[PDB]
Amino acid sequence: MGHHHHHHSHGDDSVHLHITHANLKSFSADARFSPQMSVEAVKEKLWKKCGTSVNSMALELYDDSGSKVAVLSDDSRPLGFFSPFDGFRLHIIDLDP
Repeated sequence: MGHHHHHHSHGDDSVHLHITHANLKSFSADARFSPQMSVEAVKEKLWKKCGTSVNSMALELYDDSGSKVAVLSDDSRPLGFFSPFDGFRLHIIDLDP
């Protein structure tokens, strides 16, 4: 077999959020998300879909230093307008097993 390498030039605006599920040791899922998405939006999006309380699932948003940069004021602020980072550390504290 060979290897497919297709480069289609598009300077799209999306950050590489490293979503790590605490149930796993290393869950390498850096999904491209448009940084115009608010925390408010993603909550109700799953809320209306599943119909459940996402209270037992906390979002420990860490930086490169090792502190939680989630101040909850970011709930309504464009991530890509607040802090210049290629990808933030999303360690999901999923306490609902």
